[PDB]
Amino acid sequence: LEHHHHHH
Amino acid sequence: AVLGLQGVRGGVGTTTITAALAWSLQMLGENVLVVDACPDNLLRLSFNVDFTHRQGWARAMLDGQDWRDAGLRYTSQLDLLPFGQLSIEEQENPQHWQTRLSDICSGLQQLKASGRYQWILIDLPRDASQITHQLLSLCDHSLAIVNVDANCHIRLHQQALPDGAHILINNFRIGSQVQDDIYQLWLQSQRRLLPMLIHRDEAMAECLAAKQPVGEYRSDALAAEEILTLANWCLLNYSGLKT
Amino acid sequence: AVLGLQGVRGGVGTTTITAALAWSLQMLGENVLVVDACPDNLLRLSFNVDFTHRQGWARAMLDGQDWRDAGLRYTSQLDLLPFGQLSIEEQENPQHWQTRLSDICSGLQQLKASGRYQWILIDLPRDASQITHQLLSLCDHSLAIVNVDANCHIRLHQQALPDGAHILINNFRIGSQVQDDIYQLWLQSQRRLLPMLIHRDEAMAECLAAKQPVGEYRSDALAAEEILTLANWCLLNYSGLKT
Amino acid sequence: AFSLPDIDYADISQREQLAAALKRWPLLAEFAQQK
Amino acid sequence: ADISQREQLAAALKRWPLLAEFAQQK
Ligand SMILES: Nc1ncnc2c1ncn2[C@@H]1O[C@H](COP(=O)(O)OP(=O)(O)OP(=O)(O)O)[C@@H](O)[C@H]1O
Ligand SMILES: Nc1ncnc2c1ncn2[C@@H]1O[C@H](COP(=O)(O)OP(=O)(O)OP(=O)(O)O)[C@@H](O)[C@H]1O
Ligand SMILES: [Mg+2]
Ligand SMILES: [Mg+2]
Repeated sequence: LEHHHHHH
Repeated sequence: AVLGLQGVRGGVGTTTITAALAWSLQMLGENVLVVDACPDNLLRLSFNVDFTHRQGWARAMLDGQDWRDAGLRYTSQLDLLPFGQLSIEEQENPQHWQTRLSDICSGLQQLKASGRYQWILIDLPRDASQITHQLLSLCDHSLAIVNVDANCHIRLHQQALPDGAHILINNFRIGSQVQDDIYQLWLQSQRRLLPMLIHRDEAMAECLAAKQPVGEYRSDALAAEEILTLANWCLLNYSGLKT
Repeated sequence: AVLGLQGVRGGVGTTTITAALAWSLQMLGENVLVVDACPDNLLRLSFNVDFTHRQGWARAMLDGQDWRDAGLRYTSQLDLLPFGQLSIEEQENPQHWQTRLSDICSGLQQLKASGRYQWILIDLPRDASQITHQLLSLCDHSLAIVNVDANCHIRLHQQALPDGAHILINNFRIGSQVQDDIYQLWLQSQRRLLPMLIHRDEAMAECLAAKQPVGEYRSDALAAEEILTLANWCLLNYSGLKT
Repeated sequence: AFSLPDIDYADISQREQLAAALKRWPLLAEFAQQK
Repeated sequence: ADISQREQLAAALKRWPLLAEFAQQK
């Protein structure tokens, strides 16, 4: 994946 | 290439994934056609088609019209072919129309031969109809969509998957021991399980109510990035044509 | 009364609810027969029937044998009639058997006249086949099973529900804004919606992996308590026979 | 056989609690709009 | 790592008779 954090 | 997507049972996410994958492929610069082969005609609503717009390839064909008139352009690199809206009378008598749609196969083959599209994605039901079998046979590659649960586990031991299909998990959850146990078993026993999966994701629940594909609706949602990894896997593995 | 349960879409929980409701009714002292009318033949596995037990009412009928010999006892007050296991060819060509099963309807009518059972519950597919329509026509009442999501919302505006069906929500989540918005809208507009619902509950995901109905598997689960509420509602409202 | 509407949107746009929901989701608004 | 996966699977099959049934008849 591009990031280890995503929208919540 | 023609890519079919078909749920191992209803409601597993096949249509939302088809719309999302089409969006991700066109975002990567591929020319995409996305075809709804499901008589419920739901795919179009992920692309801001009005519910009252009843035209579609099957609606046109049943009405003696040209199915090519039912195409819609979403972006310069993504076209859509809705199924069209069936009446209740038609829905309740499927054998009066399920054998009248076979001309779509040669039609889609001619469109494929033009070179206009690098991907033709087909949202397939699993209703064992004549037309469903014929459209699946057009596909170069297929994805069988599952959720990790006891129902899909049983189905994998008693029904056929599309020939050569890979298996894509959707709706993967947290806090579920039984899911974790089934998943660990599948990792060892299902050779064609894809290396990426799609989590249960609030953006995947909202995007249809917003009438958008998930990656357009919320590009930084986890599911949107997981679909992007699926799109990149397709570019590397599914670009060839069947012999 | 003969009670039909049918999902508005696949995968919404119809079979788990049928098994759970049958269990609750027999716990309340009713004699219950539960009939699987779905060709995937999954209901039997909630009652610890071996997967390799191939027999069932439809299997027997298609083999020229006696469907009345295919019933199984689960408790002194709950009997089960599995569909039976279909071959892949039968699964892929349902038009060849979907018109060969009419005799189950006269048989169920005779069984109803006997008074042997207070409740006959039928797990129904949504495939618009001849046999599904015939079985629906002998139900006194029916439940249309939904999940609160955009897909089911659309479906309720474009497909038929069984005549007189009430809508039962399953899989209701904690903490979803789009779900709450759809639900609040349904409360004001869906005249067929039941006043109770069933929450998403790990017990309902686990019970099939344990081969039990949910109320036997975990009687203090929220879903088990909600099913018991549904059972009591059916006793009060669905006990009358159709005229 | 004739029946009264199973889905009834009469006066939906006068329930204030529903106003925000219909504005949030175009899918819900398009079914509930007056015809 | 190899035996670690086999031991976790053993526990899952013991937890769920449906999974044990299907694994044992494959
Ligand atoms: N990963 C996900 N997380 C959360 N909600 C999801 C996810 N995938 C799908 N959904 C929701 O689940 C519902 C069913 O999804 P979808 O319509 O894609 O399923 P399907 O398998 O095509 O169903 P059908 O049997 O009607 O063809 C939709 O409301 C969708 O918004
Ligand atoms: N309330 C619930 N909470 C959690 N999981 C649930 C719930 N209801 C059903 N499930 C799970 O969802 C899966 C599908 O359930 P089920 O087999 O009852 O659905 P169905 O509508 O009969 O599906 P099919 O279309 O295959 O007939 C099962 O693995 C079940 O454990
Ligand atoms: Mg779909
Ligand atoms: Mg079922």
